[PDB]
Order: sequence, then C-alpha cells, then structure tokens
Amino acid sequence: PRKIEEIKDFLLTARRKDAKSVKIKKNKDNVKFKVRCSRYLYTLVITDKEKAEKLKQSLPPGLAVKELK
Amino acid sequence: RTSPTFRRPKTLRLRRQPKYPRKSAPRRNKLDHYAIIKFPLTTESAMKKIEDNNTLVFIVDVKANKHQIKQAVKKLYDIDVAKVNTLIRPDGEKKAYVRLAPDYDALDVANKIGII
Amino acid sequence: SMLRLQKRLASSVLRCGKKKVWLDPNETNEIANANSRQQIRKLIKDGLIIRKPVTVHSRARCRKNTLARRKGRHMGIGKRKGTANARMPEKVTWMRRMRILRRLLRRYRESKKIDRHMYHSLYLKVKGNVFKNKRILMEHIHKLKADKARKKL
RNA sequence: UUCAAACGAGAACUUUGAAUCGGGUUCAGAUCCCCGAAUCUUGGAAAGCGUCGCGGUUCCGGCGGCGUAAGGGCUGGUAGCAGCCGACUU
RNA sequence: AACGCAGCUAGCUGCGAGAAUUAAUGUGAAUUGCAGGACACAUUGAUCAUCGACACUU
Repeated sequence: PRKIEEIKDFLLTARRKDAKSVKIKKNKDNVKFKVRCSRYLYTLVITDKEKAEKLKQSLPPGLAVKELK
Repeated sequence: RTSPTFRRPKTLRLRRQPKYPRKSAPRRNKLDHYAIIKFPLTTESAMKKIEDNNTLVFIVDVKANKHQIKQAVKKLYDIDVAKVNTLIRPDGEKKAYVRLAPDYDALDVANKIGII
Repeated sequence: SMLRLQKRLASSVLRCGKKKVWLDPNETNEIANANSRQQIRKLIKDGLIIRKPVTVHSRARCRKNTLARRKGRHMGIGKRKGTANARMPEKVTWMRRMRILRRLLRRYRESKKIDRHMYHSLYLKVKGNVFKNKRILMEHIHKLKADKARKKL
C-alpha cells in the first residue's frame, strides 16, 4: 500500500485508467479515502471532517464508490 | 597466422532435402479436446465448488497440461476460463479445477452439460 | 450414540484441546446429529457445547514465599545446594563493580571535580581492586583533593 | 481405576458426564481453495478475538451491544545535598 | 517390460486412446451371469472363424 499525503495527488491517481474503485472509511477521528489501483492501494487520510465531504463531491464520475460505514 | 593453434575451419553445411518423406502422412493428433475432458465429476465435495467458487471439476487426460485443458473447455462449452488447478488422484486420474470468468456463471453452464 | 467425531470437530472450532470440550449429557441426540463444522457452530451458540475453563494453577503460594524470600527467610546455610560462585558468579560481580566505578570516574571528570591526570591514576587503581565500593572510592578523592588544596595554600 | 447415563439382543473394555504474507473456509486440502494485500504509520479494524444479547431450529452461512548492616539507578543545583525509583544477594 | 481399454470387470485372456476390438471375406440368427442393444437375415446380416486393408500409448 501507499499513503497519499497531500490532497492534489489523490484526485489525480483516482483519475488513472487502472483505478477500479474508491472506498471511504469513517473512523472516530478521521476519514480514510482508499483507491484501488492496478498495483497499489493508495490511501489518503484527512483528520478534519469538513474536507471529507467536499472531496467526496469531487470524485471523477463513473468511478465506483463504496461506503464502508 | 597470428595464433599458434590450428582450429578446424568452418565449412558449408547443407539443409537436408529428402528425396521422399519418410512418413507418408502426418500422424493424426490423437489427443484432442474430446480427449482432454473425460467426464465431469459429481462428488459431494465437488458440488461445493460450483456454488461457492464458480469452479467446475473435471477428470482429464493425464498428459494434458493446464494450457491444453483451458482451450478444450472453452471451445467445448463456449465459456471463458480464469484459472485451472490440476492434481493427480491416488487412482492415477488427473483432476482439474477450472474456474470460469466472473461474467460467466457455473450454475447455468453446468445445466447445459446436464451435470447440474 | 457415537460422539467421537463431534468432540474432534468442537476442539478444532473452539481452538482448544479435546479435554476442554464439554458435551451435554442429556442432550446427546442432536449433537449426534451434528456432522459438519457448521452444525458445531450451531450448538456452541445455543450452549449445548461450551469450552470448559482452564484448570486452576494459582501462583499465590509461590508469590507468598518470594515475598518471604525477598527478606532472606529461606536463604540459610541449609537451603543452598550450589556453590557461592554458582549462585552468584564472581565475574558478574566484578563486571558490575568496574562499570559502576568507571562511570563515577567519568562523571567526576566531566563535572571538573577531578582532572585527567587524577582520572587516569584512579582508573588504573580501580582496575587494581584497591577500592571495593562507591563510597570507598568516593571519599578517596576527598583526601586527594584535600591535600591538593593544602599544597596550593 | 470408580460412579451414573445413552445406544444396543447383549457392556469391566463403546460413547457422554462426574471423580508471498494476513484472515476465513472441509468430514477429510491449505503459505496450494476464497477474500485482501504484495512481489510509528499505509496495510488497520472493515479483520480477528473476548464477553452481553436478538433472530432460526437440517432453512438465518442472519442480526446487533460493549471492549481490545553493607552492596545501585534516575532527576534538579563541599567534599554531597534533596527527592524519587529498583532487583538480587552476603 | 510398464500403463491403460468392458454397462455392471479384480484375476486370467484379448486388445492399444479406432483399446474384450475397426475394415474386408467366409459363415449364417445369436451373445448370455444380469440388463440393454440387437436381429427385412438381399433394396444384404447377430454371432463366430479367417485375416490380405487400417490402426497400433511409454
């Protein structure tokens, strides 16, 4: 697995042709955005709630979204 | 001559051009797709695989390899194969676990043979 | 009637030994009807089969003695079987002494209590087994420092 | 070794009770099957594991609730002081 | 020499993925433990024998 550290990279790697789905995990203190690519499972962790929804509106269309919670 | 050793010179070698073929006709392929698959298997443990693993179990010729098994089942029952796992039973028969592609399903297919 | 199979399966599912598997004595009929790990998982939820607790082996008796042994209650001449070196090696005792004494000399050196020349002389003497204790070493600098002060004055 | 019970025509001797990695999966196979990852943190809690319950009784392989006397060291500034801590010994 | 081949088949026997046999010729209503399959018997065919065609795994 790989950790995406800054916001801009995550929506890029989500736009790759090999990105099959993104899974959103809702924890007590953070929300994890995991995108399953061909070779790695990239994870972006944000510690504050308000950015989670705004990013959630901005996934590329057609890419499968799974809500773990 | 800059070297003190004498090596055999390389001479022309002609490709064989037979005046007649030693075999009159090519041997017929006696190990075909119908020979690849002997019969499907119906044991209790097998049934679990068709339901939970989308996999068919077959008794196959002992000389067939995984590639040969995959091609035979595809053209015999018009399906796609994801992977094939084979083992040699203690009785000496080769058992092949052929897993279909996700788009195909083993239930309706195995009805077509009549096994299921 | 025949529950050998069910006890083996229960132990595998319960991840415990067969000695810890309890089969209901007056419900035997439908455990005998269980022949799959699924059916075993059916029964352990309904309480027909449960995991017996581990046999108790309390350490309180040994814990009580160690507290008494902490004060030397059972360390007399009649309770020793090995040699003094075997019970407590002399090398580790010597190894401990050099470490705790050489540490003090280093600390006294960096604290400017003593200088390099005095450090080296004591460092060879501590290796010479002239001191046996921190206090025994510690007061030695004091007479050494005392005469040095007297020498200047 | 003993007591009781069950099955059984029949019981000292039968059965029950009492004295390339991670996770799942079978009656029998798992680093091989399935899932997921590859060649302090992401993985990771979703898993797993403990308990407390609700459904169902060859169907649900379904649901949730919680929890995971002498021998030394350290710390702060007269031959150390002051505090704290710690085994095993003679 | 090995390994396989029978609807039910372990050995013996026969056979070789065309595997208790294919083709052809002769013969002419069976094979048989059970079942099934047969069987205008020439508008030509079970079985058996013969055996020159074909085939004959390592």
